[PDB]
Amino acid sequence: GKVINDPIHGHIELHPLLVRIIDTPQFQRLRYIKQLGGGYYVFPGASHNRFEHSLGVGYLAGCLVHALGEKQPELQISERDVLCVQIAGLCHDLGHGPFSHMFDGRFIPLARPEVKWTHEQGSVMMFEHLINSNGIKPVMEQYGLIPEEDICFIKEQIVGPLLWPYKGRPENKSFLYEIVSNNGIDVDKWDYFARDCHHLGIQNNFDYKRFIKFARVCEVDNELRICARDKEVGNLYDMFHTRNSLHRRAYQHKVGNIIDTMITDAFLKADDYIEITGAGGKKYRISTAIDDMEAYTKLTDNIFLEILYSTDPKLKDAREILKQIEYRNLFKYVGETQPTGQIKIKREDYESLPKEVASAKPKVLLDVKLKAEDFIVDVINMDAEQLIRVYCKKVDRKSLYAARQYFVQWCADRNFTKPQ
Amino acid sequence: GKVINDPIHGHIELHPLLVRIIDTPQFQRLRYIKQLGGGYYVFPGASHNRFEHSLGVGYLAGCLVHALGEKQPELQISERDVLCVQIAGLCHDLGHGPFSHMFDGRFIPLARPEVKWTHEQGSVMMFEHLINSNGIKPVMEQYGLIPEEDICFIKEQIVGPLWPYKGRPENKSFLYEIVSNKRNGIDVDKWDYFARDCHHLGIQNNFDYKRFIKFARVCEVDNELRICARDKEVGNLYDMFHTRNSLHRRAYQHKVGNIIDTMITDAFLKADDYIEITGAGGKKYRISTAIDDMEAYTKLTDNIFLEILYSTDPKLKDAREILKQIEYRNLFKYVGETQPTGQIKIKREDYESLPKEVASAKPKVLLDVKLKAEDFIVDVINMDIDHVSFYCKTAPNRAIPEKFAEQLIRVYCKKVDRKSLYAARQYFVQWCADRNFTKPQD
Ligand SMILES: [Zn+2]
Ligand SMILES: [Zn+2]
Repeated sequence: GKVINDPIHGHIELHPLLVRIIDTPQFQRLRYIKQLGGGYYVFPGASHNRFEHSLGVGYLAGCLVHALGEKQPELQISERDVLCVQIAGLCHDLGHGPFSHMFDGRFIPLARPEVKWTHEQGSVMMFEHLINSNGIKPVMEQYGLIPEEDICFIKEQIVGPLLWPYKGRPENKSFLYEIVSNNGIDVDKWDYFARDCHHLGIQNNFDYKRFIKFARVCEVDNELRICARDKEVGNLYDMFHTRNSLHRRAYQHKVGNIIDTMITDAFLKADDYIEITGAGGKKYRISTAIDDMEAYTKLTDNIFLEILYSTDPKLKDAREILKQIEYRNLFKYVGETQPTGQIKIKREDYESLPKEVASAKPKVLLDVKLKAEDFIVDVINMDAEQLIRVYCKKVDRKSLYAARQYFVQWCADRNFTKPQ
Repeated sequence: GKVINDPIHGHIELHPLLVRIIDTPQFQRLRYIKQLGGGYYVFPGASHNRFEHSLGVGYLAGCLVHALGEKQPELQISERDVLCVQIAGLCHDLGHGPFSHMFDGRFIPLARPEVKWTHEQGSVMMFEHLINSNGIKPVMEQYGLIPEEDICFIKEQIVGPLWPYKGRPENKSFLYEIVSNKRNGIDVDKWDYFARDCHHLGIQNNFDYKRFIKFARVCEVDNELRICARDKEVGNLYDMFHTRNSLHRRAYQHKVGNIIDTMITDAFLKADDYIEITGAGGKKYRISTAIDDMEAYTKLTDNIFLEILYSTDPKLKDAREILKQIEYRNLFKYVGETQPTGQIKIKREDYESLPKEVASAKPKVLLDVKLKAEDFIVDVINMDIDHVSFYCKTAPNRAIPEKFAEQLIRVYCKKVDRKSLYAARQYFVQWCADRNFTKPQD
């Protein structure tokens, strides 16, 4: 049993079972993955990592579930349920890789387009690896938990299911599944909204303690849901204003997103040569460490500096891109487009995108002809739901003018909105 | 030109010459050195690094020197002066090593007791290395700086020295109290890290630095021009000293935080024969010798912690297992604290000898368990209105708590079983008596 002091939430009280889960290599790993990935290179206040965010989610999940239980004792929320919701909140982000959403949002689709990987699935596998490598099951049993049922409950809270599709808890407790990851209103967003604003200097006027006070479980369409009070909607709209401010000012920051693609580019040029030893001694690459949780345990933002400090000549190309970040010679912005309709470019097809741009035939024939390797195509998703930006690695005014020509034509070819 | 958004100071406008100093590998290296060292392992909000703090000192040094310049043209503060004071503020911490004060405060004294190293000497050497590796001298001249004098002025502002300085004459005495004031203890460096640390630690800081800068003036105090605060800022100054006191007592001197610093140092010492950092000309350096070559030093950051932790080399297993104790939270055990009240203080050159002294103390009641030097950690904790001069608004040209102990000594034990901890306490009590240090409290 411990208290951890956090600048966002103050004193965070942790049950002994939560402390045993936290003080493992699988959890402490999150200290080395920056929350905003490459955003730190734009926002110096944004040095925070997934670890303290995870503590905050575990704390918030516990407060909300405990407050529901005290106000409504008929829900039959047990102290076993509370701990399991806290574990899910603590562990929901175990699966993130180097630079957070850059890794599963961009790097893995570009290195292995045929593989389906999410950080959430990663959190389930890391959670299983954490449980199994630290003898956590006996400590769960020691504190009232029933491992087989509750471990499944925790995983379903993180990833969802595989008519009532959940096995960890029955349908009369369906509201427990809305706490950690939802409506789009869960305690995970509460923590990172507040924490990101604190680190970015952005005012945040959503008050989570007030939403907890007035949370109750009601029935809607013969289903139990967490609902807020009547006139408490204003606090709600303040949360959505903070969501949009954060998305507009930080998450979609043009230079932030460029730098992430540069880091990804360096990881790709390094993926053949970095070795990470996993289970039994087997060796893995950055792109295959997701296949072995012992190797994944050792895959963090440190990969950036392993490349940057390396001397192997084979890592020269990767190294040179990171060096371009330090000297601030970044890829150059070409323009932005959106797919019309409800069409979404799928992660599977990211790698094909630069080729399509280089295959466009700009009407006027430009002096400079560019190759698919000179183009970056950055697909920015939100949950306008998809934006597409193109950057060019060639800096000369000549290549940049040509790069815009390929980009403009490519949008027409796919009938995307025309660049402005 | 460029602008950087910072949560403490808001928009930080950066002159193009500062931008060119910042966008170098020597400066960006500060992104990989945590401000509080091992404190992050006790305070999850304290993920911040020396990079963002150095931007803030650069910013604050500029605001103060510009404010004095605009309100007191008689001081002849040039736009060249402002830039030099900004550069010094930006570059004053370039010399920190992995985990900041742990590195020069503890690791180098224990690894090379014969060397005299400070991060401030490091900052000068790294600043020089930054200048010459990135062609900064021409960019200086392009903006009106005279490199030979101005580089000297910048270095003296960082490291220190009748008038002993050569970068500026004595009539600009006051420029040397902006970035680093050892005499007074009130500089813009502390203003940033007070505000920044409180922000990441959730400690309220009532010191309002902008208001203090607004009312700062240069006045002659005993034949020297010195920066002075308006007399009505005494309440704001109280708030600064209360913040200083809170930070030292709750954070800088935290018991678990300091134990973790010694564990990391212990791991570096166990790894030091086996890590190699490639310096200039391809020559190989170690964690402890990377200070002798700024090319190797550029690549020595907190990364070394994970290099050790993720290693598979059987030669790094001992170092690696210490770092794993941190992750499992099986830390060294606190034994007690003492102070050398009324005695000569312990010096860096003697840190290495302390564990053998403790283990050699002869507790008069013989005990079962015998402990050796290697089971003991001896952690020496140094802390450093005395000379703060005021002025009144009517005569604007004529000048007008609970002191923390100078040196604290804590002892930790690596044996965790409880008979050994009892024995460690007996050795420690006897050692304090042997050295006429204060008797430890229960
Ligand atoms: Zn999260
Ligand atoms: Zn500093």
